Amino acid sequence: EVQLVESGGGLIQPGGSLRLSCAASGFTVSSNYMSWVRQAPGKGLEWVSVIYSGGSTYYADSVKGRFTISRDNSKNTLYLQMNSLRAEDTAVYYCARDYGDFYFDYWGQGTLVTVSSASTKGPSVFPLAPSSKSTSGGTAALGCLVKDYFPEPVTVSWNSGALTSGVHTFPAVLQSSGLYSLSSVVTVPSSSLGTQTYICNVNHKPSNTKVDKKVEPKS
Amino acid sequence: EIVLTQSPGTLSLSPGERATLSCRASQSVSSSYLAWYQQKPGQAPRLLIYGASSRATGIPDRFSGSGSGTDFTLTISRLEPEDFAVYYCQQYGSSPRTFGQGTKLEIKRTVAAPSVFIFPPSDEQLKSGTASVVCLLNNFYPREAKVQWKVDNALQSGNSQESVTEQDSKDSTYSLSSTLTLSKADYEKHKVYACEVTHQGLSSPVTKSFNRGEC
Amino acid sequence: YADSFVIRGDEVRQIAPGQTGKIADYNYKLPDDFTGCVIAWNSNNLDSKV
Repeated sequence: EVQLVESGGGLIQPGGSLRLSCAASGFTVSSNYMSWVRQAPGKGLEWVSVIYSGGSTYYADSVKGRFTISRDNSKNTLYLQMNSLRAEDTAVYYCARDYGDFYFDYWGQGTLVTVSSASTKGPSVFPLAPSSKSTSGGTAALGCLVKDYFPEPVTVSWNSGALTSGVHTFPAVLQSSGLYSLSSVVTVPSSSLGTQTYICNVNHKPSNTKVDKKVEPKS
Repeated sequence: EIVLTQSPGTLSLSPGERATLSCRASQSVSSSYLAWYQQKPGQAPRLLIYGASSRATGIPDRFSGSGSGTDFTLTISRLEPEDFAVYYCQQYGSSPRTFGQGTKLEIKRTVAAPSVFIFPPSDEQLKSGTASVVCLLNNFYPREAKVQWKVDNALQSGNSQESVTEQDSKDSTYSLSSTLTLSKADYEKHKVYACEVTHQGLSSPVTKSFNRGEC
Repeated sequence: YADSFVIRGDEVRQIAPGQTGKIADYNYKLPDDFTGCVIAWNSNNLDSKV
């Protein structure tokens, strides 16, 4: 019973249309109910739609006349085709296996539905050097500032995923310009300012940006 | 009417003790046709208990939901610290399946003051024509911290942004990053950039500061 | 023809020739063209109990 991977969502201008896919595995996806549920990023959980094992469907009242669900039980793939996209349907969505009383027992992974806005831009990266103003006794902190990007899911790792101690990526901030920005910082013994490798690996998945930036003490 | 309303909305405790919470409807519901949910941030939300009576498999027995009608509770018999998350109530009695808003569960680790650190803008960015001035507050229990930027001793209002991390699963602390954003032109008009942090673990506020243009 | 059963009150509008839901989809089925009549009444006084 390992199942319910999601895929497909992302940057899309309003007025378009998108079919999402939630594939499952190790389960007879025909002989049950599935469902869709949204999660607004500041708000709670709101049910979208259901299908039946016979095949009858229902929807929320706001998404009436707009959104069509379907499935292919030959390939075990649920299809959420959403149409006439408005700029308030911007939640992350979850496919959910359904039982009986309409409990959503098994859950998907999630995929971001983001309405058009500022299009998709790549991040600009700077290294924030370790300094004595950041140094205190045994440790000193250094990091990477990755700013000005629209396509929300972005990741920065330290040394290709090596350092897990002190590495803390802070929540991205949404500026008035409409673009996101964030900064990830890690502390490391002050005896080790420049000694070892500290390269932040920036990857932007909606685009295809991959850049490694080294952080060294100030000149 | 069917609207799920949380009792408190959040609970900050210490582990090893009996946790109890409820969710309140906007009418009496048909008999026990509701459920609970929990949400791990950055993860998928998961099952808690069906029918407010008995929970499904994959869940141990430290937990108990009760109530009838409008009131419907949930009791955790002993606070496991790794169970700190956002916890939801869900109904299925009404013709829609409505939800609530969640309850925050966490701990109040002994008062810990933040490590503070101020970062001047990198030379690369001043080429571009803008200056970000970052100030970091590392590890700290009470999140009710204040970050006052000062530029040449003038308190700066309306050009900063903060964000804060989720309570740390190891030491139950918070960390906060405040960014002050200026133009290159306006940056080059002042000298001292300061970041003054106020917090319960500090007897008087801590200021970390640098002087633009001093190696 | 006379067929008889007991359902809840908040679901009787699932019974029309051409409908949906688990008593129209499962558990029972009408045609779409229809002649007859349907009669229902609450029996909570007698058929519900403590």
